[PDB]
Amino acid sequence: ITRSIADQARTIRIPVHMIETINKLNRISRQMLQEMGREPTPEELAERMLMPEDKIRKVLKIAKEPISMETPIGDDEDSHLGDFIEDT
DNA sequence: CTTGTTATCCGCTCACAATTCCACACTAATTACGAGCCGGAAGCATAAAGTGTAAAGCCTTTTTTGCCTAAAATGTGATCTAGATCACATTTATTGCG
Repeated sequence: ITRSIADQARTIRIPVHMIETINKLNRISRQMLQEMGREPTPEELAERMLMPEDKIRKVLKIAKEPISMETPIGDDEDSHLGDFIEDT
């Protein structure tokens, strides 16, 4: 059961380490918060990890749902999320 | 007395929101980690036949330039006849009328 939901979980394919890299930076964020009491700035963790600081920000942009289309916005009658995007 | 079909009743699954535009403002949580593995590509220089580009090297043709000068076009001004100019004063000939 940990093999099937290990890849084909979301509606779209998702890598393995891409979801294992999130909780990796989690069990350390509160680790420095329970001691010092301040938010771990992207400077001290840049020396303990293999990620610089710039490219690591674009990684979070990938980790999403992202979002459906047939979802009410304002009119809640005929207006849909995928009905406001112009065509090229 | 027992049996049937029929009528009334209930809860159930079922089908089923319709006055008409716009503006302003606002918004998201969660599956244990570490070591070892094969994967793609970082873009490396290579090298070749093949291709299409990019110097400017004398030829030929066009086009502006300066040229010469033979032949045709161009002022000199004082005198002199054939031309022109105005305004609005007065005189003239047109077709009819009576």
